[PDB]
Amino acid sequence: KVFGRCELAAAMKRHGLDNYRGYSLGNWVCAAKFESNFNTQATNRNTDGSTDYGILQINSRWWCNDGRTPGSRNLCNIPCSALLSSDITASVNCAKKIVSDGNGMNAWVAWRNRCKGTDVQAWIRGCRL
Ligand SMILES: [Cl-]
Ligand SMILES: [Cl-]
Ligand code: NA
Ligand code: NA
Repeated sequence: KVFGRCELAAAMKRHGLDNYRGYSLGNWVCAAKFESNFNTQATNRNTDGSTDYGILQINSRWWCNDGRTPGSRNLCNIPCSALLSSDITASVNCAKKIVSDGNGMNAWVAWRNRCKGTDVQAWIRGCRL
């Protein structure tokens, strides 16, 4: 599923991400835009052999099991394919674990490089929330 901007903001809000660990909703929407272009089915392979999955591009070296990343942890205890569902629940629950691990949203390279320090509230402007 490819979400609309306000549709995803609403779904993320209902799943408890607004101000989760101090990150306002616009941060999460901005990160999803530049990680996946709002497409739950997005995958990208990394140089080290791991793969990134879903709307928030969660990596198989640490967070999910895809059966082909040797020596990986499955810290969210989920198959990586579950992160590609039109239902974002599994991506949201795993992202909450990631953002709590010490580095905040800096774990998402596109957030650091394209969202951090910008007017992220613009990503939810106009939405009925
Ligand atoms: Cl915001
Ligand atoms: Cl980047
Ligand atoms: Na929308
Ligand atoms: Na893994």
